[PDB]
Amino acid sequence: NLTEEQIAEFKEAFALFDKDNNGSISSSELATVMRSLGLSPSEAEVNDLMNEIDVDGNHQIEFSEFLALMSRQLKSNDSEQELLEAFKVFDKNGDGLISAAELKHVLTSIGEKLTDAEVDDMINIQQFAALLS
Amino acid sequence: VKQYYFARRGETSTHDTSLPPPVKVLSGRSIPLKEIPFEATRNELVQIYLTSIDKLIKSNKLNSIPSQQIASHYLFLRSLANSETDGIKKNQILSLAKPLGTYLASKEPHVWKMINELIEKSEYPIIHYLKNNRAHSNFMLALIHEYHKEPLTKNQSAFVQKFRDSSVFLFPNPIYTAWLAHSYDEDSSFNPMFRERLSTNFYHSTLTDNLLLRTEPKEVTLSSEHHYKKEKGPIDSSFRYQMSSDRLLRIQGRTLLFSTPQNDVVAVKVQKKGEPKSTLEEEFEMADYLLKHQRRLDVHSKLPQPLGQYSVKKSEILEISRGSLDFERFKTLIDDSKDLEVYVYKAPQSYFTYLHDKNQDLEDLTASVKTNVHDLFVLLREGIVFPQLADIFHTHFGEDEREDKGRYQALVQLLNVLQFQLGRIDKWQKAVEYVNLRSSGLADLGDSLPITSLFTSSDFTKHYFSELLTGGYHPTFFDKSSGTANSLFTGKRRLFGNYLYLNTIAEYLLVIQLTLGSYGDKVTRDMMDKPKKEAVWRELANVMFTSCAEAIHIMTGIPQSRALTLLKQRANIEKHFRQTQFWMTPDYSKLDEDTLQMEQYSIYSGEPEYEFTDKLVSGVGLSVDGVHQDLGGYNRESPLRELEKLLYATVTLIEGTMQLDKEFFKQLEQVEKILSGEIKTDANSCFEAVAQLLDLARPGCHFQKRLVLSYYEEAKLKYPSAPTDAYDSRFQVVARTNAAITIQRFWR
Ligand SMILES: Nc1ncnc2c1ncn2[C@@H]1O[C@H](COP(=O)(O)O)[C@@H](O)[C@H]1O
Ligand SMILES: [Ca+2]
Ligand SMILES: [Ca+2]
Ligand SMILES: [Mg+2]
Ligand SMILES: [Mg+2]
Ligand SMILES: [Mg+2]
Ligand SMILES: [Mg+2]
Ligand code: NA
Ligand code: NA
Repeated sequence: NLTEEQIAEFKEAFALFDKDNNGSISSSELATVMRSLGLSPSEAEVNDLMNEIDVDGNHQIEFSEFLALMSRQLKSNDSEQELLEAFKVFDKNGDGLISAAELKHVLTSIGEKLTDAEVDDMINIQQFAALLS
Repeated sequence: VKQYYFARRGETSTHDTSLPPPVKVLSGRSIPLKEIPFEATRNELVQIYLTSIDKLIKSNKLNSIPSQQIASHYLFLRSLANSETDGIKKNQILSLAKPLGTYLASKEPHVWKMINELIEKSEYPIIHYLKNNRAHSNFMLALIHEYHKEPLTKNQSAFVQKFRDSSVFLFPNPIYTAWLAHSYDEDSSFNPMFRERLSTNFYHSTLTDNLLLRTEPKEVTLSSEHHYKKEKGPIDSSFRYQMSSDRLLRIQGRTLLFSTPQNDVVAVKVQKKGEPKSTLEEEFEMADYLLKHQRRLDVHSKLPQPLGQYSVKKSEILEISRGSLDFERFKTLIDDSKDLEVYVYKAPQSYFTYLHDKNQDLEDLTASVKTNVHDLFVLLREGIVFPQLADIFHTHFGEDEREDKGRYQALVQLLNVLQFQLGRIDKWQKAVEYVNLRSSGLADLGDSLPITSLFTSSDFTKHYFSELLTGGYHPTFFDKSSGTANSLFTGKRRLFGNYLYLNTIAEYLLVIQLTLGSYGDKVTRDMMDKPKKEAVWRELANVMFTSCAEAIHIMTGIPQSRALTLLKQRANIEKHFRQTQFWMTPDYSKLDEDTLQMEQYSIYSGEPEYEFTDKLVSGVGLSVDGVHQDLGGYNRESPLRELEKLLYATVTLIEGTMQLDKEFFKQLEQVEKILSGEIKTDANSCFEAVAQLLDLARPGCHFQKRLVLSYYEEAKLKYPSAPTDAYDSRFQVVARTNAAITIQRFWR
């Protein structure tokens, strides 16, 4: 139950890591895929995932199951903290403040561009991330 | 429900198994056909180029060649070195390049500044320097001709003749595949076309052939539970269907259509003149297979419900059909015998509406096209090919004695020697008149072929693609010293399955195109609103482009919207709309010389006009039979030039992405072995391997670059003393973009 941009990334990553294109991926590549999706699990969670996937004795993950795993893994993240680390990329001197003019440039120029109006309902990092969530 | 395919794709050593022998028989004399090896010959030419660079440096003639060509040489040598593992060869290449670099930073220092901007962006900076019409300046060949003062071998001469259009055809595999992939990116103005003494050279098909000749032979394995593998015993048709003349609705072909109380349709398919029973049992079993697996495969078509397969007395069939006004024509199709096999099934009314039916509004057409395109390509992934969706022929004049049997080849340039353009389509609207694409989805499912029959010397492939399976002959290929005819084409015996796989993809989309055009002509023929006619043709162009992007999405996982952007870098939807509307309607038959030229200028813009000597037929246009319109004049090419570019762009994006992914994971395995310790080497080598993986990521695919950035962070932690000034810029770009993504997505 995520955004369309996230689902699209999930579908292409699944497709890319489906080497022989039979519609399922080996659990052996689950670690690399999750890494590419910016939500690599802990060495404990991945073991719990390998054991959780080994219950039925099928180590081929089809997209329905794959989406379920990514969904709860992504939800097993601190949204406030992830956003914090994001702003922390545009603070190079390390003082805890990012430029305002810079944030407006990147979010409308690169990535999944936001439109000027949507960024204008959106500087102090620790605080900004704190109150946006 | 678990959604996945009963088909698996990998690689094998060769397709050249149980093929016709590589021999051409000419007037009783058997001429053996030999392959010219692609990779070995390519490498020989690059070696000669390197020795030519050596002579250029010694000659101190560098002052005499334009700066853009010096930059190309330098950037290519730097890209070549970075792709060369052997440290001796690598340093040999870097030594040949240093004199050029020394020269540039002194006499052409603004060009030198740009060179380092690209070097700081990529490990194969030559690919970004040739994202434009510089790719048409064949600097490598020009250097070889100026400094290699001796003849080329026959193999080499044959290579450069086929691949004269651009230096990229000499690049080693990863650099070519990466160049080809990024040449579609949004900062690329590269178009495989340049002008030649007023004559225009189109070499889009050459891009695909240079790619395919580098690939490994593919292999498809079907699961044991697959329709073509699992042993499903004889059909148990305990149930019969009582035909009543009062319920008969109409006849289409050999199929009796009966009404039901539920307002769907019961259909009785009756044996053709020379149709075996198997053809009817096969359609029954395929329908049952697709209904059973409809959820697994996410088949969107409204599938027919198979009911029975049993024998019926002719006399009974003739008694119930004798009312309909199709009676006489139906009698001519059914088998003469008095005991006729039949196939009974139930289907909605929309199953009998052909996808070109002019009574559909544009919104219903679009949805039905999407369903057909979807199912065609998911079922291709399932390992099922439909080679008889339509009856597209290039010609009927020499039909039986033609190697191609007159059947149209959507990628003819790749499947034959010295064929440069898609040819005339004979009676193009008639080809799709009874197309097996319907308002409801797919139909006529028993005329199917396992995908593996395209990778072997099946009856199908032997009948229609004998030239490709046998080899290339042309008088210019004859080597009198050996008495053999040599060509790069004969090398395709080993890879021909890869070629037919892509031809199937282009053929499906050609069927879609003709179906759309048949709809377009019929719905706009009696329209008096002229701007509205154009709007329909405009939207049909959108639907075609969208269908091509959907096919790419289904075969590669590339998001549909990016696939469309990639296609539109290469194919011009405006030209396509103008060309389809112009040539697929009869209006042009009413024009004279000066008006035709002006109209042609508008639909080809800068490119050459379509030339023909044919005498147009009034109210039809180009027509060999004087009744049905053709696409193209006699013995000439199809005028739908942008369509050809679009089909090649589609299959080149599919195949090029498949090979790009293969290079990406080869390099990824290498990066992970360096980061783990399996391969112990210095920090710069580690940084280089990771930077190269960045070059092998899909254009526009961020998560791939996120992964590569993560490898780069890990690499910096593994070599914490190593200077990283030469790589931080490009990865900081990825880092800031990545950070932007997370912020953007949270707001959503
Ligand atoms: N089977 C085919 N499918 C599509 N185009 C063809 C086919 N055979 C020939 N052509 C093209 O038609 C033109 C001449 O055909 P031909 O009459 O076979 O010499 C050239 O543009 C050929 O590339
Ligand atoms: Ca798989
Ligand atoms: Ca700061
Ligand atoms: Mg039918
Ligand atoms: Mg002919
Ligand atoms: Mg029909
Ligand atoms: Mg049929
Ligand atoms: Na795949
Ligand atoms: Na012809």
